[PDB]
Amino acid sequence: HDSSKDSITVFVSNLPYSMQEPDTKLRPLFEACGEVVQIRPIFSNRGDFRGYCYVEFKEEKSALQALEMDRKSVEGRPMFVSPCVDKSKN
Repeated sequence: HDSSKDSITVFVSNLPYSMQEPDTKLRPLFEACGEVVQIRPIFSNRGDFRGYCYVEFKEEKSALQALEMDRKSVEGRPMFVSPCVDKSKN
C-alpha cells in the first residue's frame, strides 16, 4: 500500500449510474473543495458500472475539507465519502 497516497485519497460510493463520466461530474464538487491530480474511474466492469471511483488530491488539506462533503445531498441522493486512513486520535 502507498502511504503517500493514503493522506491524499478518498474513496466515494453510493453514486448514481446515470452519470456517463464520473471524472467530470464529480470534478465541480471535489475541485470546488480542493485540487484534484486525477480520477481513476472503474472500467474493468464486464457488465454494468460499479458506481464507485477514487479521487487523489495534490495537497492533504484538500482531503480535510473533503470530509465535510460527506453525506451531502446530490441529485436528491446522499453521497458517501470516507477517508483512506482512519483517525484513531482526534
